[PDB]
Amino acid sequence: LLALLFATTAFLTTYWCQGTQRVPFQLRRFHTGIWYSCEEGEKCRSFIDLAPASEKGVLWLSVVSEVLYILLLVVGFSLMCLELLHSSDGLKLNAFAAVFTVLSGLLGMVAHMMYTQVFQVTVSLGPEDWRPHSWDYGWSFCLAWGSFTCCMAASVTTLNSYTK
Amino acid sequence: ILESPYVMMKKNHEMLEGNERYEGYCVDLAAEIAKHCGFKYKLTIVGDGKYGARDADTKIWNGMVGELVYGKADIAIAPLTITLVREEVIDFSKPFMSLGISIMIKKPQKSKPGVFSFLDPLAYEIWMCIVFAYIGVSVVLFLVSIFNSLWFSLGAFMQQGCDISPRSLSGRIVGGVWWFFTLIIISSYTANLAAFLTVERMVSPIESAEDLSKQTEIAYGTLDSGSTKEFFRRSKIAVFDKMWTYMRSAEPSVFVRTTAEGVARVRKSKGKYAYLLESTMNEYIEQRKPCDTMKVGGNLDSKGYGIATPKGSSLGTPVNLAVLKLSEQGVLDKLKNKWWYDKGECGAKDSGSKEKTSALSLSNVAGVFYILVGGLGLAMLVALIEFCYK
Amino acid sequence: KPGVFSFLDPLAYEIWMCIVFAYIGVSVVLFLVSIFNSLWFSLGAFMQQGCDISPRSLSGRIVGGVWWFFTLIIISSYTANLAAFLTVERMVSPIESAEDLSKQTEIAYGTLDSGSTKEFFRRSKIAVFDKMWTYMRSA
Amino acid sequence: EPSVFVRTTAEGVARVRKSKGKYAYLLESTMNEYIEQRKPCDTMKVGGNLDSKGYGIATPKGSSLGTPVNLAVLKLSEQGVLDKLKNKWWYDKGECGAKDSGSKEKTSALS
Repeated sequence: LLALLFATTAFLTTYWCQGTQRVPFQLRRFHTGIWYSCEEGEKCRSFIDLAPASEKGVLWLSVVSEVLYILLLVVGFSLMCLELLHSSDGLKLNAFAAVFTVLSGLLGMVAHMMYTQVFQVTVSLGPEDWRPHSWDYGWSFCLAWGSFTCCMAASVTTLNSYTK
Repeated sequence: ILESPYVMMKKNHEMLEGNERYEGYCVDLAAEIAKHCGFKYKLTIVGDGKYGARDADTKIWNGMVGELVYGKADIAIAPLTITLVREEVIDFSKPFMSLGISIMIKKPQKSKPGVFSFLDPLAYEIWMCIVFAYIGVSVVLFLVSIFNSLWFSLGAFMQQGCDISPRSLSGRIVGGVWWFFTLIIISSYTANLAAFLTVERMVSPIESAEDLSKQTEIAYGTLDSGSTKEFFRRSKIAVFDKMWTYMRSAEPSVFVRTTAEGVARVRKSKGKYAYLLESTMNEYIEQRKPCDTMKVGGNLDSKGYGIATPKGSSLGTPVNLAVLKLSEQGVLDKLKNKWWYDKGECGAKDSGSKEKTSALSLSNVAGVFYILVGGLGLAMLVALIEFCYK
Repeated sequence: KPGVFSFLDPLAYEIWMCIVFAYIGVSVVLFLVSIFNSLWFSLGAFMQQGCDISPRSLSGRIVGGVWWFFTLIIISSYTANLAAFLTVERMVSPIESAEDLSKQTEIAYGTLDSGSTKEFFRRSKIAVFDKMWTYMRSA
Repeated sequence: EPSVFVRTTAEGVARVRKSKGKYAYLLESTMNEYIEQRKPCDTMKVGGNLDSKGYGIATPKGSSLGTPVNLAVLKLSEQGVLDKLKNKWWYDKGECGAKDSGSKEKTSALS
């Protein structure tokens, strides 16, 4: 559950990094999300799918790796709900429950690594008018990292039930 | 005509008066002709902004030629292309500035974001040859008596001292000889990798117009009007006429309206758009900041800027004495070092003295994740067919 | 010269985080042969020190070498970057002539806004100082 | 010291070849083009010209024949006959082909 909660918190990230163009111009404070770029006067825009043209093709593959991450988490619940259907073979599907949750986070780390590969390259462009003296990552992306080890701690104890 | 760095208006041109409002290469040069030929002068600007082109119907030369043919100007010290149709109407001096059509491209920039950057210190066929040498180890391991010991050739691949050892026969020898062979290569990899992080020379993409005549990955255009568009049309050389065939068949139009539009489209297409313009101006914009554009290759043709007097004026002959005098004195190149390098916004070798890069990027490491996850899919694909063996 | 932060210079801070977050993915794959034991043998296959438990010839033998193949590039690359640091660092020499400042532009240099010193580089017919005069005029 | 100035042009070209590249030499570009096309082609031209020079057709001073010559020279340049005969007498008539300049293989790694 907690691995699923901070999975969606990555999708519900309203601030991925601060965006600072505090140039002595004047002071500027962006708060770009993972997709939707908020800023502060207070205003929030999208600014999704930026340049160039094969990093966009990365962003095609990035969204696909995001969608496949959360859907494989649901399979871990549905087979363990079939355990409670039989608790109230069994051991094969509960082993299969941790199959897809492990195969969730393996693609999902690359889904996080493709977007850091995005955010490295886009700041390396110095984005069109918003290049920050930040690049303070997350804050939910450090918490989405904690969703990965909460997939892993859930997986080691249900294969421990497989050994018995 | 107001051209950089030839004739420009000063920052205090409203403060100054007369010829003192002007500045540039030709402004210094006209004072030199006024020094050697000894005459009072007035620097005047052409009205229509034309260099002088003959009409087709009324057959009227406009521009500075129309100021010299029609007597409106006494001499033309200006950047002016000596053409044959201009030769017959006004008398040119011998050319002080030889030039031609040159290749303006972007300066190259470090960007190799993935797997190909990982494979840099060891050549692609050597990646193939090291595996083709590795597979020769396999049956030699089975000559002691194959599928098991190939992992122990991988157990002897670099590190991780293996468990099966063919104790003291010939497999012990050659199993160490291949082991002796491969440890040279990982030291040599790290020696090559450290050198590549050390120097960082930026390799130029193209040299010749024959490079752009063949490739099409980087587009290239000229101005939408001019003798440059006329030249590749008039070029009977099959190299440039193919480039003329290229730019004619370039859809959308690589021909731009202003010169800075081509320079911007060099910068905006990130080096996928090259541009062709005259060498000394291609020198000049390469000196103008941000200096991300550069000139490669020589000129495609010999041209010449020459001082123009009206035809029949005897003043051009001591001018012709003065122009060859200033060239032999080297005043031209010295003012060229002034108005391109001293008055330019970059020192071209000063930034060449400024390249002291630093710490490792992540991008060269993340391309190797694809074959790393490709093993993780191979971890699943081999394991699932084991259930078919179950 | 500083402490812990100077140790972490050739490899970036998030890459220190990403290499551990890649390292933890090895762990359950080692347990897919059947976890707590073999994670030390992923540390046994971390750089060196050839490990004792080897999942002899199945997929754990493959990917256990693939991660092993992955990580040996990085200690070479950590050494290559650190050699790239120390090579350039020992090449950075202090300025020991005006001919050094006549060529480089990384460190600016000026004089007083008035004086014979401003007159001198103007009056200097030596192309070294006149370029420095050209530099400070174009500064 | 000793004198790098040589008596004949081929003596400088030989001293380029005999000193195994420890002796460079300075001469005019189109001839430096030319000897670079002459076999064994072990000499080559690097860099641009140090100065702008010019070969021009010379008539005696006061002869009116040079003026239609001046019409003809600009005509042949605009027609590109000069470069075409330059491709003839340096690259077609040269002892090494023009595309031999591209076989100078590049910065490839680890022989």
